[PDB]
Amino acid sequence: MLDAFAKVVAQADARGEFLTNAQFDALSNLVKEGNKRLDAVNRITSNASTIVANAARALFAEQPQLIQPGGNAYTNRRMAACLRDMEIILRYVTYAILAGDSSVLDDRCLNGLRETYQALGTPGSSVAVAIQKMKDAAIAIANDPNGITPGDCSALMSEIAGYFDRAAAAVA
Amino acid sequence: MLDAFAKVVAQADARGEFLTNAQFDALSNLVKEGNKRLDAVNRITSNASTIVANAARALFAEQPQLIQPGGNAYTNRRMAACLRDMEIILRYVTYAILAGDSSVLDDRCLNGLRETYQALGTPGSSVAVAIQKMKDAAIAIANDPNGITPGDCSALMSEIAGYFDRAAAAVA
Amino acid sequence: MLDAFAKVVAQADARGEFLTNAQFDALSNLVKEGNKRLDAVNRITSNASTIVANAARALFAEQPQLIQPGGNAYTNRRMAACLRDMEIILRYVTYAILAGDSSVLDDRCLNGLRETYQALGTPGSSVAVAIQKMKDAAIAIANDPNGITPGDCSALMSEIAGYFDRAAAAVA
Amino acid sequence: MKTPITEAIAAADTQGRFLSNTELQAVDGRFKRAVASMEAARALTNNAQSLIDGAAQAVYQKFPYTTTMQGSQYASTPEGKAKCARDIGYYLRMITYCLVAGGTGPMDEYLIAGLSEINSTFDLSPSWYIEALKYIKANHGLTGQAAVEANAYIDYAINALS
Amino acid sequence: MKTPITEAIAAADTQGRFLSNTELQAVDGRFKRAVASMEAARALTNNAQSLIDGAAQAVYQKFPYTTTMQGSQYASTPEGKAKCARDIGYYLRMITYCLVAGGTGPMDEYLIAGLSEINSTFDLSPSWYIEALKYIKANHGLTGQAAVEANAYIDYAINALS
Amino acid sequence: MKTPITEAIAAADTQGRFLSNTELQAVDGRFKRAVASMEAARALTNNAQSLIDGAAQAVYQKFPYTTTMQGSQYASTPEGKAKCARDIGYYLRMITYCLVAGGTGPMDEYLIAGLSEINSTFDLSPSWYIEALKYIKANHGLTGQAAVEANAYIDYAINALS
Ligand SMILES: *[C@@H](C)[C@@H]1/C(=C/c2[nH]c(/C=C3N=C(/C=C4\NC(=O)C(CC)=C4C)C(C)=C\3CCC(=O)O)c(CCC(=O)O)c2C)NC(=O)[C@@H]1C
Ligand SMILES: *[C@@H](C)[C@@H]1/C(=C/c2[nH]c(/C=C3N=C(/C=C4\NC(=O)C(CC)=C4C)C(C)=C\3CCC(=O)O)c(CCC(=O)O)c2C)NC(=O)[C@@H]1C
Ligand SMILES: *[C@@H](C)[C@@H]1/C(=C/c2[nH]c(/C=C3N=C(/C=C4\NC(=O)C(CC)=C4C)C(C)=C\3CCC(=O)O)c(CCC(=O)O)c2C)NC(=O)[C@@H]1C
Ligand SMILES: *[C@H](C)[C@H]1/C(=C/c2[nH]c(/C=C3N=C(/C=C4\NC(=O)C(CC)=C4C)C(C)=C\3CCC(=O)O)c(CCC(=O)O)c2C)NC(=O)[C@@H]1C
Ligand SMILES: *[C@H](C)[C@H]1/C(=C/c2[nH]c(/C=C3N=C(/C=C4\NC(=O)C(CC)=C4C)C(C)=C\3CCC(=O)O)c(CCC(=O)O)c2C)NC(=O)[C@@H]1C
Ligand SMILES: *[C@H](C)[C@H]1/C(=C/c2[nH]c(/C=C3N=C(/C=C4\NC(=O)C(CC)=C4C)C(C)=C\3CCC(=O)O)c(CCC(=O)O)c2C)NC(=O)[C@@H]1C
Ligand SMILES: *[C@H](C)[C@H]1/C(=C/c2[nH]c(/C=C3N=C(/C=C4\NC(=O)C(CC)=C4C)C(C)=C\3CCC(=O)O)c(CCC(=O)O)c2C)NC(=O)[C@@H]1C
Ligand SMILES: *[C@H](C)[C@H]1/C(=C/c2[nH]c(/C=C3N=C(/C=C4\NC(=O)C(CC)=C4C)C(C)=C\3CCC(=O)O)c(CCC(=O)O)c2C)NC(=O)[C@@H]1C
Ligand SMILES: *[C@H](C)[C@H]1/C(=C/c2[nH]c(/C=C3N=C(/C=C4\NC(=O)C(CC)=C4C)C(C)=C\3CCC(=O)O)c(CCC(=O)O)c2C)NC(=O)[C@@H]1C
Repeated sequence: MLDAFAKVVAQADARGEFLTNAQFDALSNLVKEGNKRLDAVNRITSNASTIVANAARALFAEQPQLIQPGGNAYTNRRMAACLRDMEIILRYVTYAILAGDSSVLDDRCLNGLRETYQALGTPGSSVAVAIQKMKDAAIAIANDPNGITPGDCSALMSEIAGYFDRAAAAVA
Repeated sequence: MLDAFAKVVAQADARGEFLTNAQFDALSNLVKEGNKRLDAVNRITSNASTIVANAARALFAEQPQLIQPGGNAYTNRRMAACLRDMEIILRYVTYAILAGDSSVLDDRCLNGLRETYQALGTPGSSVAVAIQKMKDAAIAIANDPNGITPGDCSALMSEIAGYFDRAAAAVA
Repeated sequence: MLDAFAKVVAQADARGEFLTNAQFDALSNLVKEGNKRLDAVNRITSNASTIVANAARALFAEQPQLIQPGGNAYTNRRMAACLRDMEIILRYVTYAILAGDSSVLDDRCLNGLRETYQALGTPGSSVAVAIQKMKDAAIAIANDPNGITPGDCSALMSEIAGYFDRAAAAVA
Repeated sequence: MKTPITEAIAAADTQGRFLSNTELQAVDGRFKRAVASMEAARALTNNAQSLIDGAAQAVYQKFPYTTTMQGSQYASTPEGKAKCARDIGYYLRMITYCLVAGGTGPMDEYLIAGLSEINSTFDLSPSWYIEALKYIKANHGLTGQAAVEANAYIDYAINALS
Repeated sequence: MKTPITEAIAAADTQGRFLSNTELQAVDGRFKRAVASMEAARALTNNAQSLIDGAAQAVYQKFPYTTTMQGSQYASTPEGKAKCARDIGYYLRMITYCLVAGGTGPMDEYLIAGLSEINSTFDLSPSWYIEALKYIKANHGLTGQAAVEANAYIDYAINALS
Repeated sequence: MKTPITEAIAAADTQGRFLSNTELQAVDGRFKRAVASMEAARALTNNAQSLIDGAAQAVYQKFPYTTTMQGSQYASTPEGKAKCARDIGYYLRMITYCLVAGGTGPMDEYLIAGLSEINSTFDLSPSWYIEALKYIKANHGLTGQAAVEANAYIDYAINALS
């Protein structure tokens, strides 16, 4: 896979050029902003269970049809399955948060994800909803001002949102 | 797979409803008519070899082109292969006879069967002929009045025919 | 796979006919011309390394774009890979030289080869160039008059060329 | 789905052989057993409503906090109760399915598989259900085989909640 | 198809290597052996008809019941005989194929593979063929290598019918 | 591509679990180490030309025959020299990549993988490069960690040429 740094090296090698000052400046602000990234992962990761849990409730709350007799989330096997997917997605997102790149999310998680669900009959749109909801939930946690040294997390949250959105856009 | 009973439960669960009196009546006539079903399987199963054998002869008899030099049944490897298919089909049919459902035949036997043969060059129509012939042969045996307690087998034979036909219609 | 002899038997069995005098005459000139075939394989095989090597140089010489930063042969992994393909192709060709048939080349080597490269982005045309070059190179060696009992190799070389061309035509 | 008949086929299909006698004898046992079982299934289905409701209450007695404590996982409200009334229906509906099929298959596939994660996630408590279940066992007025079969699958639903 | 040449390739291809000397020496042995064999093949093909017919009868002598007993698997009738005349043709045609290929490959692929099931299914009897075969071995007027090779493949057809 | 961060993910993804603390602590070590390394990377990139050229010559001194002997694999000509000037560029460019990534990954993927076959095929000699490399190590005017890191990857490029 690729991380923020390996990504830039990739782009340089492809032109057989050394990194430009602007590129060096980018990779050095990432490192500087390091600690903040670590808190995000550690935070999202630590609350994964509740993050998923609540999103599910929200989802079935707006879309009761999924938990009718036969909707796709009907029955514990299928319901269990949906819960697993929300976690699989989440887990990959955190991987992306730490890498500073979405390659790992795109490659191991999002690709062909749209076809898979289609074949199964599973409604992508809804999955996207469940993602859009974990997003708000996860960003509330990561960016919570309590218990953390004050500072600007905007850049990062924006990026974290990028990833989630990227995912919802890959299954809707 | 599904059996006559699991099939009805499937249809109910999908509406999250309990079985209707009419459904209970259906599953109870199946049980009552049980013994007859058992004789059919036991009978068809016990004569599998001769059932297949004769159908083959009949087939090559009406269609000598299949056993020319190169027709598809030419050569012992290919001929052997055809004989195996007639038995595979038959074997699945009996499975269906016992289940009171064709799920096992449709899923493990008939699906993609049409493509398979096409790729190979094997003429579906002919396979269907070989099936249509095992059908008459098998129904003569199952429904033979000798050596069995008198009673109405019509319903069942009709069903047994259903399965065979279902198969020939899945490869022609 | 098929060799020159098994090929003729194949064609006869398919008509359930015995070999015709003309067919027997063909298979007997092959045997007579045997030794020459053996020298070709032994020769091409023994010089495989230099055969491949030189073709590569020639190739990148006419097509410097492949060894730019990112061309497809850029980087030792990719370059190494190209070298391997030239050898894989060559190796199969020699197999064909010895069989008196291209079945082994067509089946284990050339089929789907065009798609494979396409998916990868690898330019078929160029691969064909690298093949066309190993051809001239290999035919110079096989048909070299030094160190070998004088005699007419034309027929054979023509055949050997056939194979190579067959390959370049299967990826261009 | 796992049923006596389908297991038999599954076995035969695994070794690529036609069906044995042993297998056939097995289906017959299932047909024989199917009488008192279809009876249990019919009974319970006809008493569906009273067993559900009678079950609903019994779980608001052994566990009063569920009726008071606020929080979506509690019957403390209407929609809460609606949910629980729905679940016992599902539990009841499942037993009769097993009854009709001659095995735990229905229950295994539709309820058992994934039960833990789902109870653990939505903060649902097994106690509540083993309770509603324990009430069903002593309130189905079944006797002879009909009750034997019925009870068997009920206990299964309990161990599965352990 | 299995031939001395193709086995050699098969070996080399398995280990992903070019062809060895040992392998090359092998093909040469096959070419050397190919002379008297193409000769046996040519001979037998030119005597095709008499060996078939002479073979046909010889099997109606050792096994008379085949000419009388009614039933499609018997030569008791024309179409019956037609079939048997066809089969010895197939058997004969197969030996020459092995001769041309320098191995039992042809015979293995086109006849041997599936031989049992097919004899067992159509109620065909090996005896009949080992018979027709035994007549071919002593009626091909072959000598030296031509006969050596020829006979080798014939016996192979027999053991395969055992 | 193998980097401290990606290895960490690779590990977590293999066992299907979220990221541990141990893993997180690992990335932090990488970020901490990333300072003096980005510095080494920046330095070397700014001295790119002189190190290349200074390296070019140093390999025409230890190995004079390369400047005289005819043959495309030799710098005996312009295009020959062009090629070698290009290769040290590639070698130099690779070290800084490893520096930016915090691992040998870049070098592994882009240069190391396939190095042998390629040196062996084009008749390229490791000596020439371990030489150009040995000159870079003592001509980057780096000190403290910047030099520590830099040198580490250089030696790696050498063992890989052994
Ligand atoms: C967003 C998160 C917002 C915010 C953050 C903010 N955090 C820090 C500093 C630190 N965070 C850590 C935590 C870790 N470092 C690690 O390597 C690991 C993995 C084992 C963890 C969990 C650390 C060590 C620091 C630095 C020491 C410190 O506490 O200062 C800072 C500051 C500086 C910086 O980036 O380093 C800030 C500004 N505060 C908010 O309200 C945000 C929502
Ligand atoms: C169709 C088959 C026609 C017909 C049948 C007919 N059969 C029976 C009864 C029985 N058949 C069996 C055989 C088995 N039972 C098994 O469990 C197994 C597997 C081990 C077998 C092979 C048995 C035990 C009976 C019942 C006892 C008896 O012989 O009566 C009946 C009758 C009743 C019923 O359905 O039970 C009938 C009417 N008769 C024909 O001519 C048909 C062609
Ligand atoms: C094309 C190759 C041209 C040419 C050839 C030519 N070669 C021969 C004869 C022989 N070659 C061999 C070599 C082998 N035989 C083997 O079985 C093996 C594998 C172990 C090898 C490597 C042999 C034994 C002979 C025969 C003995 C001899 O040297 O004469 C001949 C002649 C006859 C024939 O075909 O047998 C010719 C005419 N000469 C050229 O200039 C060609 C380019
Ligand atoms: C009743 C005994 C007690 C009670 C129940 C209660 N359950 C839920 C929510 C859910 N229950 C299930 C269970 C199933 N779904 C199935 O499809 C099947 C198989 C047919 C089973 C067994 C599920 C999936 C949910 C959540 C999804 C949903 O809301 O439908 C709740 C609600 C929890 C919430 O947060 O909204 C409640 C209250 N509660 C009690 O106090 C009773 C003692
Ligand atoms: C939840 C938000 C919704 C839902 C989900 C649901 N998903 C499946 C089944 C599968 N999901 C995947 C996806 C992945 N597998 C992977 O390994 C990865 C990367 C690590 C991904 C993204 C796959 C492969 C399956 C099928 C295999 C399997 O069943 O395990 C189901 C089950 C469908 C079924 O019939 O079996 C369900 C129900 N369903 C919903 O209703 C929600 C809206
Ligand atoms: C002859 C020695 C005796 C004899 C033969 C007889 N054979 C058959 C039928 C079949 N024989 C074969 C055999 C082959 N088919 C092949 O393609 C090959 C490889 C080239 C072989 C060896 C097959 C497949 C059949 C059945 C299909 C068909 O009819 O063609 C019969 C007819 C049996 C019937 O019931 O119709 C007979 C009579 N019978 C004798 O009495 C001779 C002693
Ligand atoms: C007989 C009625 C006709 C005939 C048949 C024939 N079939 C094949 C080859 C295959 N058949 C299948 C089918 C199945 N495989 C399965 O596992 C199942 C479910 C249990 C089915 C239905 C497959 C997969 C093959 C190919 C694999 C194989 O060869 O074993 C052949 C062989 C074709 C070949 O060239 O190899 C033949 C001849 N042929 C006829 O002429 C009859 C009309
Ligand atoms: C320089 C230290 C000495 C020298 C070098 C020389 N190299 C080549 C040819 C090649 N070098 C490579 C190496 C790489 N290609 C890559 O993409 C990478 C990773 C970025 C590496 C390390 C390759 C692939 C070639 C051949 C392909 C090509 O020509 O580009 C030559 C030319 C050989 C020829 O026959 O044309 C030379 C001369 N020669 C010296 O004398 C120096 C001491
Ligand atoms: C060289 C002339 C050109 C070139 C080649 C190149 N090829 C690949 C990758 C693959 N090639 C194959 C082909 C085969 N595999 C086989 O097993 C056989 C039969 C024995 C054949 C014909 C395959 C399967 C691959 C992909 C698998 C793999 O990478 O090993 C590459 C690599 C592409 C990549 O990104 O990984 C390259 C570079 N490239 C050129 O520029 C030349 C013009």
